[PDB]
Amino acid sequence: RGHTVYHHVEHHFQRVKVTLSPRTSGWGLRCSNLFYELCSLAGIRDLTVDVSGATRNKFFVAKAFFDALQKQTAPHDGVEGTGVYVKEVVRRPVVNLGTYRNNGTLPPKEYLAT
Amino acid sequence: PGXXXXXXXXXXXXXXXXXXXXXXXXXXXXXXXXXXXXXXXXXXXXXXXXXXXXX
Amino acid sequence: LTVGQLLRGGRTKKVRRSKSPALEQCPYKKGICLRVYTTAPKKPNSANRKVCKVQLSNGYKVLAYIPGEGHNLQEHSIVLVRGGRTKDLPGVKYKVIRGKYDCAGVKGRKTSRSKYGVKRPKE
Amino acid sequence: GGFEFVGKVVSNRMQKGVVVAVNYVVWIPKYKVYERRTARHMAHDEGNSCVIGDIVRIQQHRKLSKNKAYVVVSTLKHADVYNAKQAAVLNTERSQNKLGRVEYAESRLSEVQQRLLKLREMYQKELALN
Amino acid sequence: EVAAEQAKVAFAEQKAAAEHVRRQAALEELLRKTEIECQLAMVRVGRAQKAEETG
Amino acid sequence: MNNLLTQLPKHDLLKIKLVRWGFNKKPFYVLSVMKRRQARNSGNRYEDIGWWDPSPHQDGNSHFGIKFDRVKYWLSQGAVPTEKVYGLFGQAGIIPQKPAPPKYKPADGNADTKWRPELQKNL
RNA sequence: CAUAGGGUUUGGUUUUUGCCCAGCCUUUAGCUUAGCGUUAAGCUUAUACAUGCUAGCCUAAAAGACGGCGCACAGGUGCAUAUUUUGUAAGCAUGUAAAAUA
RNA sequence: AAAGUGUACUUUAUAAAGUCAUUGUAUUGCUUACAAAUAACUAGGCAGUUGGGUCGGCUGCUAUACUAUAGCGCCCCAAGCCUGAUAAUUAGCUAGGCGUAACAG
RNA sequence: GAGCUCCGGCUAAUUGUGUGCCAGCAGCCGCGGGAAUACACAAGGGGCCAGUUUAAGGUUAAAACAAGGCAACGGUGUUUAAAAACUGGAAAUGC
Ligand SMILES: [K+]
Ligand SMILES: [K+]
Ligand SMILES: [K+]
Ligand SMILES: [K+]
Ligand SMILES: [Mg+2]
Ligand SMILES: [Mg+2]
Ligand SMILES: [Mg+2]
Ligand SMILES: [Mg+2]
Ligand SMILES: [Mg+2]
Ligand SMILES: [Mg+2]
Ligand SMILES: [Mg+2]
Ligand SMILES: [Mg+2]
Ligand SMILES: [Mg+2]
Repeated sequence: RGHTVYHHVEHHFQRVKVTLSPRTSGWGLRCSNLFYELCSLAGIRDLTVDVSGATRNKFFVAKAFFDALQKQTAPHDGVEGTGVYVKEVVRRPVVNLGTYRNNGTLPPKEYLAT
Repeated sequence: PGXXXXXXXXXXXXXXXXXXXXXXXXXXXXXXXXXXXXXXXXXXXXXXXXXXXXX
Repeated sequence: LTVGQLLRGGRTKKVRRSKSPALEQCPYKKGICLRVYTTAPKKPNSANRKVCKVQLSNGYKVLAYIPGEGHNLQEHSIVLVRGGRTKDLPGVKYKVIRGKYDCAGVKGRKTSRSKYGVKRPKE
Repeated sequence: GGFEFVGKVVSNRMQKGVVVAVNYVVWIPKYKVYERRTARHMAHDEGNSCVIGDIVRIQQHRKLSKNKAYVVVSTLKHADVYNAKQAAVLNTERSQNKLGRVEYAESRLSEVQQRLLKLREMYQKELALN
Repeated sequence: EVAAEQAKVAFAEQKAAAEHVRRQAALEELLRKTEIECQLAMVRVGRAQKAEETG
Repeated sequence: MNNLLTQLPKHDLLKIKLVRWGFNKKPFYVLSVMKRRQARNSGNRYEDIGWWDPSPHQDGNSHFGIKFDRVKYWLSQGAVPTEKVYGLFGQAGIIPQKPAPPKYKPADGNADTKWRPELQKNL
């Protein structure tokens, strides 16, 4: 939809590790200052980025971020060979149990059914 | 016998008990320690303690 | 580590020391001055820095640096000591708070008066 | 908890008494594993004829002594006991006669065939019950 | 009390069903293993006849 | 945490009591079943049965909530309401009003100012 | 309700390890400070203590407790305690037993 | 039992009641299991110590269960019981609470 | 409007005068030897605000169960080995 990534991405450029996690539209950007500037250029609006390892050389960090974006897969890749209708659906994402307990809230009723 | 056992198996109430297993299990006790010696001096005793048909 | 190693106390929490052990986890400590003198810094610096030897109320003896320009500290003077290390002076890890019981503020100070114990001039 | 246990007999040196070993696990929240542990319990044996190595079932009971608060209810497996007289008879049979290569192999084949045939009949009966 | 009695009857029925499933499974495995043993026995008989000629 | 008690007292009485849960000059009460001899706001209870707001609102009324079914249960078991709880139950029509004895003492002339030194300072 | 880094090691680069800083929460010290209403609170000593107060009420075998009911409730502290405790679960025989209703 | 009973006590041309004393189907309960900080430069610990038998273990006043917590105590009998035991250091425990995406602290 | 603190870089915010490795500053890298945006003072400006800036504690800035190394330095001289954990295997004899 021009604002986030299709799924979770993990890439290993030489001595650098980058992780990308999709977020709901309007959530915002959670990343370092360097990646914040890069996201503005590309148009990414909602994402969480975590980078670790030997990050002294910023050329490698930018290169790793560039390569990670190119490892995504789309629902329309070779769809003609599936014989089905790949339909977009609305499903709210969940958080871990610890987050619910600390905030004093409940998950969707579909899981609490008892 | 295992970790929690202190005697050998198949011991009836009438049969006697020994300390052969306790030495093997709790081998760290100083009461069961010996002095350094040669291989033959240490192996010969163990060999005879298992075969009762050798003088 | 394996599961067995972790169960048998494999991991031990790292322990970090304090930078002012003589304070016994207290923000400040009172003491009495034993000797007042000057010392020279290490390379590449050069100066005659004012220091004093103070015996704390807990019985420990430490070296304290006197900030500012000039002081009226003598032997047998009650002072209050806080943390803080002077990098160029080896072995000095404490500083004297000015304006308190016996130490007075620097005369003529106009800026950062609070850090040197000088009251605001009413005139 | 602790109403009933199944364990192994590790001591029969007391009068109408026995010690039984038990295995259990404990959850360690920090490492997400189950830790295997052991315990020892003393039980009352009315028969006073238990053998070290037996598997028995013990049940909670009224306190009888300082360290005895259980009673032996049943035995699930009896420990093997060496018997010299029986072993000697078996040795005599083994030494009584010997067979050649072909005779022994043929006898082995016949015995397996008979065992297989009986097993097939039992399996068919089980299917019929189903 | 009425609900408790029905639960006890339900438990007995479920246990009987489970035992039958296990018994059939055990018999199936045993039958397969015995067949493998029989095949090896037939092979051994041929080798025994061959070995006797060498002697 | 605050598991409710199940065993009944053997040497004391059960009562239905008011628990102060207000603010400075803003009282608010909760009704609960508690042992007769305890602290006022003790955490030992058998059940919480209602609440009361004694001050008037814009509508000129006071507001009171209660469990009708559970009040009857505890009254049957032997719980004895206090004097104020009898008044609330009597007006709410749960049980008949309890008569009060005659009064002869001259009533207090300073009831809302005797215990408030702030007003007396202005007086 | 969902994971952010920067500075530093002086031929250059890459790599490994250490050090420092930015947040939130909590107490003191310097300088400085008009008022009213209100929430949550008194974080070092089981160190030594002048003085006032915190549990009494009622009745009467001759105007008086000797008797009845309370002090088995509240309030204070964390010396000692690794289990004596704390947090949980489980166990503990019977149609409650007698009597011609002939 | 938010009860009954009284050769009892107090008040009344107005009286209903309370006070004191006494009474309950066995007349106020014991036991076991699991979890919870460091610690081997603490390796042996225990002799009433582990188990068995007689006796004792009181405060009465339904009937049986062949005596119906217990080395809890005396006497006698058999040698067993524990072994990361025993000995040390530190701390009241649970939990609200504070940091953390969480796990953890 | 009112105070406290800061203006070389990390980090938002500069000019003048005095001093001359002296007096002093400093969380880190570091400033001062006669031309100092880093010391002292004046002016100008930044931050927070009836508060503000040190010092001292808990936790975070993944100590690695989710998730670190023995390839910068660390695997111990070798073998045998009835606890524990994990888990079937190709052995013995004769000229
Ligand atoms: K100065
Ligand atoms: K204190
Ligand atoms: K009485
Ligand atoms: K070596
Ligand atoms: Mg990171
Ligand atoms: Mg040698
Ligand atoms: Mg300054
Ligand atoms: Mg935070
Ligand atoms: Mg009375
Ligand atoms: Mg203590
Ligand atoms: Mg700037
Ligand atoms: Mg600066
Ligand atoms: Mg300056």
